Amino acid sequence: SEFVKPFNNDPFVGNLSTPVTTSTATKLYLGNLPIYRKGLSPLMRGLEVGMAHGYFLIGPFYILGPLRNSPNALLVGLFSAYGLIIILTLALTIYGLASFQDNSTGSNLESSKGWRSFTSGFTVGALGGASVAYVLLNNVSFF
Amino acid sequence: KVRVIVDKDPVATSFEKWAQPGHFSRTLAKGPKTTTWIWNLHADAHDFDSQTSSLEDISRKIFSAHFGQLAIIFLWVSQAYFHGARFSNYSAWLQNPTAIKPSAQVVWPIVGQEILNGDVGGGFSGVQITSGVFQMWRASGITNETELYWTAMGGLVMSALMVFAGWFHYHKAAPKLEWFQNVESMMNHHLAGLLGLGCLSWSGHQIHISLPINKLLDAGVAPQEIPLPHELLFNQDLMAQLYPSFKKGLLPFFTLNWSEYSDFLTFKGGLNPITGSLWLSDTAHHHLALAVLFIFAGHMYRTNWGIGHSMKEILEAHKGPLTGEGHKGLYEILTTSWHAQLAINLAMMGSLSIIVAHHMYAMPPYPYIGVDYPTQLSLFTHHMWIGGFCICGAAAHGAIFMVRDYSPVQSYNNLLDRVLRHRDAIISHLNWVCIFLGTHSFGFYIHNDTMRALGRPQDMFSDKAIQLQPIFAKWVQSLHTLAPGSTAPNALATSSYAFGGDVVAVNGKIAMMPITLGTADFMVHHIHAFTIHVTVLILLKGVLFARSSRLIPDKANLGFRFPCDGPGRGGTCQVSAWDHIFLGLFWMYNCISVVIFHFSWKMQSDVWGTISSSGKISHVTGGNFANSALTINGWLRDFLWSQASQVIQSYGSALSAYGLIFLGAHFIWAFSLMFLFSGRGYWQELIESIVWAHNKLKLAPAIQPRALSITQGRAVGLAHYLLGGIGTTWSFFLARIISVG
Amino acid sequence: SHSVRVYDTCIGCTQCVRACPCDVLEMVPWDGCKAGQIASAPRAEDCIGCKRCETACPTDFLSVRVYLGSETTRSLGLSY
Amino acid sequence: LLNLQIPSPTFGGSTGGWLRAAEIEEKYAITWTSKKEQIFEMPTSGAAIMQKGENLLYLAKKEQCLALGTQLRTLFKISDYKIYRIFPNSEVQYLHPKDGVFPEKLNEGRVGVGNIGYSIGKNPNPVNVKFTGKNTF
Amino acid sequence: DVSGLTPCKDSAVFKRRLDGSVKKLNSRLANYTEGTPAYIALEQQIEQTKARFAKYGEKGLLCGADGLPHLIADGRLDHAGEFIIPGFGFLYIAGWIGWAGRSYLQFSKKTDKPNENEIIINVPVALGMMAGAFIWPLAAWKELIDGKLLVPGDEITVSPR
Amino acid sequence: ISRGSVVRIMRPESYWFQECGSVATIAKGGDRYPVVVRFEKVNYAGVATNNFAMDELVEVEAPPA
Amino acid sequence: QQWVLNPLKVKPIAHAIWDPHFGQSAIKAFTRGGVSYPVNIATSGVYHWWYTIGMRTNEDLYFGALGLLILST
Ligand code: CLA
Ligand code: CLA
Ligand code: CLA
Ligand SMILES: CC1=C(/C=C/C(C)=C/C=C/C(C)=C/C=C/C=C(C)/C=C/C=C(C)/C=C/C2=C(C)CCCC2(C)C)C(C)(C)CCC1
Ligand SMILES: CC1=C(/C=C/C(C)=C/C=C/C(C)=C\C=C\C=C(C)\C=C\C=C(C)\C=C\C2=C(C)CCCC2(C)C)C(C)(C)CCC1
Ligand SMILES: CC1=C(C/C=C(\C)CCC[C@H](C)CCC[C@H](C)CCCC(C)C)C(=O)c2ccccc2C1=O
Ligand code: SF4
Ligand code: SF4
Repeated sequence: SEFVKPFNNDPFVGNLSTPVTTSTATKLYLGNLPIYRKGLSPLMRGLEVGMAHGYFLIGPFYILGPLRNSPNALLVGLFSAYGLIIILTLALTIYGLASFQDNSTGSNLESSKGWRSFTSGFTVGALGGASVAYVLLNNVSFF
Repeated sequence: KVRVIVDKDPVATSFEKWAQPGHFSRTLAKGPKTTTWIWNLHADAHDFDSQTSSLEDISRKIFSAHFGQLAIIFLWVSQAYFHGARFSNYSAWLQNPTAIKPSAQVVWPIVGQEILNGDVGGGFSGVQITSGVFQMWRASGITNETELYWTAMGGLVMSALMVFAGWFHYHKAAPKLEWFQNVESMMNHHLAGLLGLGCLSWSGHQIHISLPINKLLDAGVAPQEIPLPHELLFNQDLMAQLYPSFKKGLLPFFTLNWSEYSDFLTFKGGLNPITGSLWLSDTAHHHLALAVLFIFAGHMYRTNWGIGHSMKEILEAHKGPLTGEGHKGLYEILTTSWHAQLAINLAMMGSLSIIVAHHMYAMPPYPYIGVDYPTQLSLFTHHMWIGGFCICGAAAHGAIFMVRDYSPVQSYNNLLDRVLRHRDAIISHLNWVCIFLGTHSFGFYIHNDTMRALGRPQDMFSDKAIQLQPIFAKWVQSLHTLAPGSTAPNALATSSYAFGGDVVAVNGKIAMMPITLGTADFMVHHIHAFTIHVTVLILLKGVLFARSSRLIPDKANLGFRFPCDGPGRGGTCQVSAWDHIFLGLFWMYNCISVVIFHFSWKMQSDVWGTISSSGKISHVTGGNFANSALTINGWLRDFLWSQASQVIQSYGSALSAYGLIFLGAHFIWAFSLMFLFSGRGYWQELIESIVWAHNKLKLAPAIQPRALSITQGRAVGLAHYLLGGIGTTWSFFLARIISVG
Repeated sequence: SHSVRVYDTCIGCTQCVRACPCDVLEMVPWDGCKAGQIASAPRAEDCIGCKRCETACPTDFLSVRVYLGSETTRSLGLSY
Repeated sequence: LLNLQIPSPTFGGSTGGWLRAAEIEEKYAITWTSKKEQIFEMPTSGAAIMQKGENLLYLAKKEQCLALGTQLRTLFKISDYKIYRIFPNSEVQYLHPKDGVFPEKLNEGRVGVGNIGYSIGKNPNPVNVKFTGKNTF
Repeated sequence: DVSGLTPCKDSAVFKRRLDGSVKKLNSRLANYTEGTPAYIALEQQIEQTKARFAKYGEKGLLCGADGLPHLIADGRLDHAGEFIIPGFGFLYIAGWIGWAGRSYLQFSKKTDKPNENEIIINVPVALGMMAGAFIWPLAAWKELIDGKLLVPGDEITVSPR
Repeated sequence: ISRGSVVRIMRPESYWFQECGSVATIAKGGDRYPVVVRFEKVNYAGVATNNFAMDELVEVEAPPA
Repeated sequence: QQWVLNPLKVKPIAHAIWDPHFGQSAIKAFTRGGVSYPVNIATSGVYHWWYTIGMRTNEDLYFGALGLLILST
């Protein structure tokens, strides 16, 4: 009872159709993640990715930062998250500039306009997510 | 049917092929034209599979070569026993083991080297030994030198017998491949016959000769008044006076009243308070139980009678959905190829040597070996090094099997084929594991160094700033400490005192003590894991990509060891599985060096030392591991720089030999870098200039000199590197431990 | 791509073409050699530069010679 | 040129196949004929079964194709192998047995390329070709 | 006297070194009893140490401020035994070795199988060459005069310049 | 030069440049390098023979009689 | 200027340290040379060279730096 078969019935492609690669759970989770979800605009993809990453980026800096044992621990963590997000979106912009040099299609992550929209969504979402995480950690007594 | 079939007089006994050096190899049989012929002779000396094509002849050669190796090993055991008999202070040490330093080597006075005959006590001058053979013989019950002399003579007789057997089984009566391929009968005889009867005979020896002599010695009887073993063997009255259960005879054995032998067959555990070692009654019970286990195990496989298993069917029955045909074909592979068997056996031998190292220090088996700190360190380090070497040999011979004896016809769709078909995924995932593990583990050390240098101890990964506690190791230690009451009710004490319990001490020195784990232990263990993982990455990549790769689709055609495939494709340097082994030997060297350094520092800081009457525990280095092992600076300062004093300050004393070997090992390690960094083209051009200089005086040799091959240069560099490193650590550890302990 | 050249010291042994793993070399008729053939490199763009031709060449110095030069995907032999 | 519908060898798949570059820069194909169905070793890691009659295989390198051709020639004595380069435009270029016979056999239709009229050690020095676009060969 | 050094006979530091070595052995001597092999061996050690120091004093070696012998190698015959006499001895022995090797190579090449003659030495004639190399300085001069020591210059390969 | 003779090589790029070698065969007609000189000193590749032109060889010892 | 008065005791200063990774202990340890901030002790002999050729005040060094800047321009 074989469970590892050729990828898309192609023995000569460098891949295997394992349970990890091809199972229904993997397909569902991957295809429903924002980067692969159907119908989402590049702005919406970038926005979702941005809030998801900016929400959790604050935590390492807040807990394990140099000023963890200081009254300004959370503020310093938020500023660190903002700086890291600035670096991340600068990386995104230069990546778009290097990769999608000539393009006129748009509405596609592999085009200049689409990648710019994705980066804009990522920046706004990450800033908002870091701010929301700051608010939650300030009001941690609620939970 | 399993039967004996041999060929009579398959080879003639003559010196003509002694005179003809390269007789074995087709290419070398012609004669020398360059100095590379000389190197190729030694390189291809024992490559029987390349020399011939008959598996029968290869098996016969291997069998008689094993006989020669056994002869050498018997000569080595003879040297140990004879030097103990003749050139040693074993009698004085037996009379007073704690005070007398064991020594069994004496140097002649020629160039002032007689200073090496240091003061070892007992009115004897010689070189202190660290092999533990004295404690071994004390456990065995040898109390006089005539016994050592006679067992040495017996070992010489056995070595001569092994040489004769090796001659006989190649030149007079050589077996057949059908005889060799009886793996089921071989396993039956090695389980029940070799291991089972070996354990049974050793248990009998212990029960009859070792328990009485050792018990009397621990009581206080000096060796002169000890009854001789031949007296103890049959004198049941004396054995009953010592162990009362012996008066009941063998009826409590034949009837199943085995509890009657509880006195001399115990389950006490722990360490004997007198000798600070394992109970010999426990050892005898252990070996007897193992003899029963192995004799039971050895009746599994089929032979001339109907009963029994077959490994072919056992393998072929084990197949799953995610493995296709499963283990089909592996029986044929392991019956036809010697290299696959060599790989598996070397891997297990090396891992077993490492396990031996880990067990012997924690549970000192021989009397007065725990207090003999040089012996413990020496044995642990030695067996760790042997284990690493054997594991890399396992990888190398697996690669050799892949290159030579692999064939898809027999392995279509079995586990070997399925592993080759996703080697890329395997190696990429192990690569990620290596990067993650190394980054985190070494970045802990680098972060700690940076914080200490910046004057921020509160930001360290220390036991009091940011704790990385080994919760699972501590939990396992707690379980093993509570085991003798709850989960091992018949055991009175723990298996080892390292997990916890009392502090066993003989005289002042501490034999064993609980080993506490903390942040430094967490860091160094994850460093061990990272090093092992990178070594496995290199070796496994070499084995998997032995056939071919994305860079060279026809790597198998070139061979097992070949220099390269030219500067094309950007450079195909060290693409061979041989070169992968060459790179992995550096990495196991790094791994084992870090392991032995961890062992040495941890034991000198936290176990070894002296305990006073009031209970004050004073360690060799003073428990500095827990706070100084957190940084590479602390490793450099408090371990290397601090403990190199006993080596560098050794001149003019008995350890001056250790100082000289320290410097010489450093020299050889540095010398190796010439071969490791340089290349053959430079040396060939330099040799051309020198050959011109010789031709000018009309003495250029007929055998034209050549620079060493690329593979040979790599091998020479690796060999010198390993020799220099291991010698440096050898001299350093021996000088330090002999001086302080 | 690398530059493959063949000099008139060739002796038509056809061993360079056999050692060739990329079909870069082929025998063509010639007058100078007694075997009536000479190695030639009409497909130098497929050359990778492993110099198996040079290794297999039995002349005192190499009739077939490869000069490494501009790198390409084919010359680097990248499957990706 | 090439049928693109020949049955391929039976193979269970591998990770040594083409990865995102053969489908965008160039792929390679090798087609041969076998007298019996039989097991062979792929240039990529694994064991495949070449079918009875015609067989077609895909690869990522001319080196891989030539290695498989050599394997077929010196193990199964199949010398009917022919190799093609397939571009993303689906242009097919028949490459290895260009004249219909292997390079080792001599044919009169081949013209010398890269043949020099003097011995190897008579090339000009680098100083002669300094500040010029030519080379010393 | 040369370079501010003094003879080791009138060298207080040299005498102090001798007494220190003697006192170190005699101390180590306390562990062992009279008449034992180790005791007599240590007595030999002390006697050899004293003999070495006396011989070094008598030989006229110069002892520096550190109290150790210093060898003068400039050509002065007052200290010929340090370098000049051992130097000539080594030169004679080394030329003997080189001449034996060269003459054996000259023989072995003329043989039908020189390659096998190099790795399997014809000992009966090799011993002859080792013996005959005792007179190498005259033999070397004779071969040089006869033009048989040096191979001419354009009969030896040389690479492309 | 001639069959059975000993000739010194003068090709600059040869491993046996300015070394003697025994002539084994001279090819007539074509064969830009017709002489076939055989040596007892193997080169780096391992071959002990090579083809040479007339002008690349210098006569040093005529064949036997 | 302080080093000029007592060359054999005052340690010359190369430049100030600005490092937000330093701890309080690091700042205290690197505060040396008779100044109130962390510094590096020069090991190039530039102080000795300038004192020998005749520089006596920070103004002379500053004007030399300006001249060298104009020369580079
Ligand atoms: C790799 C080892 C290592 C580790 C574990 C740490 C850890 C730390 N360092 Mg650093 N450090 C290191 C190496 C390391 N260091 C080295 C090599 C240096 C020398 C240059 C330094 C120098 C240094 C300084 C100078 C300082 C630190 C500090 C710190 C702390 C906070 C750093 C921070 O803000 O991180 C931010 C980290 C992140 C934003 C992300 C980390 C990665 C995330 C958690 C991974 C999650 C993966 C996830 C499971 C993937 C799958 C998810 C999927 C299933 C959904 C922290 C204790 C600071 C401190 O105060 O120390 C107490 C500080 O001042 N370090
Ligand atoms: C059971 C043990 C075992 C056996 C039977 C073999 C058998 C073989 N190995 Mg080996 N091998 C082993 C263990 C073993 N190996 C281990 C532990 C390693 C890991 C290091 C290797 C790694 C290895 C490689 C990488 C290769 C082999 C190869 C071979 C084959 C040829 C070896 C030969 O002719 O050497 C003849 C003996 C010599 C050339 C002398 C070696 C001298 C060593 C390098 C130095 C010794 C130093 C000395 C102990 C200390 C000097 C001190 C100083 C102060 C003077 C042969 C089938 C080769 C092959 O082609 O296999 C098919 C090959 O390439 N083996
Ligand atoms: C100190 C010397 C040194 C160093 C630093 C390395 C480093 C490495 N070797 Mg090794 N190697 C060495 C000596 C060394 N080697 C020698 C002498 C040899 C010859 C025998 C080899 C031969 C060799 C082979 C053959 C292989 C390696 C591999 C590796 C990698 C292991 C994976 C890993 O943990 O990466 C992580 C990096 C490190 C452990 C280095 C220090 C990391 C610190 C903590 C910083 C990390 C954080 C951050 C990213 C960077 C810091 C900030 C920066 C921006 C300023 C790694 C890059 C293996 C590999 O590539 O596996 C994937 C491998 O196959 N090495
Ligand atoms: C799958 C899975 C997993 C994982 C998980 C994860 C990965 C998670 C994550 C999570 C997260 C990571 C989350 C996040 C969240 C976020 C949020 C919730 C956010 C929000 C935001 C907001 C709301 C914003 C706002 C704004 C904007 C947008 C802009 C402007 C400003 C403002 C502020 C207005 C595990 C391992 C468990 C296992 C099982 C499975
Ligand atoms: C006196 C003296 C001195 C001086 C010295 C000198 C100055 C020297 C010089 C020297 C020199 C300047 C030399 C030269 C040489 C040259 C040449 C050119 C050589 C040659 C040789 C040869 C050729 C050899 C050969 C041989 C023989 C004869 C034998 C053996 C073998 C052989 C073959 C090797 C001093 C001060 C130190 C001090 C001490 C004393
Ligand atoms: C130093 C070095 C050499 C030079 C070494 C050579 C030519 C071989 C040296 C072997 C010697 C001859 C072994 C014996 C040394 C004895 C001390 C010589 C005296 C005994 C004679 C009778 C032979 C290489 O050829 C080389 C090649 C490839 C990578 C690295 C290197 C490399 O590092
Ligand atoms: S140095 Fe050796 S391994 Fe490296 S490219 Fe050259 S021949 Fe190949
Ligand atoms: S010399 Fe080289 S190019 Fe000429 S025929 Fe021989 S292998 Fe081919």
